[PDB]
Amino acid sequence: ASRLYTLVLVLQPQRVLLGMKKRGFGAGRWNGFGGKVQEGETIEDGARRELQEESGLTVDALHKVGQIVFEFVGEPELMDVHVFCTDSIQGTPVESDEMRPCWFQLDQIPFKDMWPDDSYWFPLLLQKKKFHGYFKFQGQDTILDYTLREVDTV
Ligand SMILES: Nc1nc(NC2CC2)cc(N2CCCCC2)n1
Repeated sequence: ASRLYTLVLVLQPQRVLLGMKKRGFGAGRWNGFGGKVQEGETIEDGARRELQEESGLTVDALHKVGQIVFEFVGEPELMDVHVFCTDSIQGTPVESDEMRPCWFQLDQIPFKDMWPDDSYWFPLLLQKKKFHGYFKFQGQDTILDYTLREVDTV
C-alpha cells in the first residue's frame, strides 16, 4: 500500500524553478512543488493545487515525467510520488508560507541541498526521458537501495 504525492518541476530550456521548503516535511531542501493528494481530487488536480498554494502559479498543461516509490525503514506505508513537468507557466512565482522560489541554471542545480534521490533521477528528467524509480531510505538522508529505469508510459 502506497500514499500518493505530487511533484511539479517547471523546466524551461535554460533553467528550472525550485523552492526552498520553509516548514514541514523537507524543510531546508530545495525541491519542486507538491505534496499529498487529497480525497476527491485527481493526482494532477492535487499537483496543480500544490503548485498554486506554494508558488501562486497556474499552468495550462502538466506532463507526466516520472513516478518514484519510496520505502522508509520501519514505516509501513510506501510513498508514491507522481512527477510532472511543464514549460510554460501563468504568472510570476512568489514566496509563500511553504516555499521560497528561485530559478536555477541547469548547470547550477543545488543537489547537495535537495533530496538525495534527486541527483539520481534529475538527469533523466533533463533528457526528457520518462522514468520509474524506487528508493529505500533509512531516515531522510541515507539511500540503502534504489532502482531506476526509463519507461515508455509513466
Ligand atoms: N524530489 C523529492 N524527493 C523525495 N524523496 C523522498 C523523501 C525521501 C520526495 C519528494 N516529494 C514528497 C513530498 C512532496 C514533494 C515531493 N520529492
